Amino acid sequence: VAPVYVGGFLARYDLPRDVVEHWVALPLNINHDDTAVVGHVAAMQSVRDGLFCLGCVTSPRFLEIVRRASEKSELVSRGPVSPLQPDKVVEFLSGSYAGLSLSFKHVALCSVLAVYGRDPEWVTQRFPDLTAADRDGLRAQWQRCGSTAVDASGDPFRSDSYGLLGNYVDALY
Amino acid sequence: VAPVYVGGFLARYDLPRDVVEHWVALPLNINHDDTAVVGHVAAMQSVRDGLFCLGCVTSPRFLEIVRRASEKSELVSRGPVSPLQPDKVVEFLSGSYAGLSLSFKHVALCSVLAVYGRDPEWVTQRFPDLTAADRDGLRAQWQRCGSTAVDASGDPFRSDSYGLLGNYVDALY
Repeated sequence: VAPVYVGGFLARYDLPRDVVEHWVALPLNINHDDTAVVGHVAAMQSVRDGLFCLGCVTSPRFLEIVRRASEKSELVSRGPVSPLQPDKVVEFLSGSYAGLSLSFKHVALCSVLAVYGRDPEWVTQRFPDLTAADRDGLRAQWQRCGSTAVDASGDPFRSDSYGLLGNYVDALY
Repeated sequence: VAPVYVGGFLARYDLPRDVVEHWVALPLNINHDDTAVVGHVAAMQSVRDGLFCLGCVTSPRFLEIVRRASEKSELVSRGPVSPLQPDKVVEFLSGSYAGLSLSFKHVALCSVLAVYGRDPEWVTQRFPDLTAADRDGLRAQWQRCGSTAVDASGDPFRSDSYGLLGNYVDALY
């Protein structure tokens, strides 16, 4: 299935730049729920405004659940969508998990900042601050994924629609 | 299936007592979502502290979805539960839809006050204010449900696990 990319800062500097260090892939899960692994971190770049992260949501099971929940919400602009507008799944994710939360152990899409898209370039271009050199640092990293073994043992997602509901309620609670 | 009862104030007086009036059944839905009708209002009593409502969640489909989402959350005290403790479904509902919201058109279990139980008496006894006369006023009303036709045309719920997730995200959004 086609992945969804996500980007955003895991921390602004205004963790210290030197600490985060100014210059193996962490999995991506839902609200720090290990049973809800949906992808992996593709890149991390320390920039002027902070620590920027970019990940890939690859789980076919998680993505299918999102697609179905999206077809049933007022968060998505219904009616056919034109090729010039972000798709339904992208828009729903932007509404359900608007943030990124670091633990590095892993990164969690947080439901309670994060930009979602079908292309890392487009995603990165959604953040004005990031300079070409920044984008280039991010690109060199995620381009490695094309010849990196991920999801080889299969879909990393170990939950279902029922679990995501519980997970959502738990986080909000 | 065994119903779950819910009670709580729809408004405190400290809507005016005279307005609400100091002295056909409204359906119960999730976050004002007509596709998420899960039961009906069984009674409404104007009391000292305000307008108190008591409803019944009867939908077998909604209840089954809740049961499954409950078996997967940190909101529920896992391990076998003893007969002296509120069951898993009751505890999950108390966490996911902690409030009641009036529209009378209908009442919505709101996710973002409401006490859930398997017995209206127990539920009502969870509110100190309510006096015996109050409880008696509430009882005379819900006792009519035993010979009132409800869910006759079937389960009133028109959604699924995917829809509840959308509904939850929508409300929180």
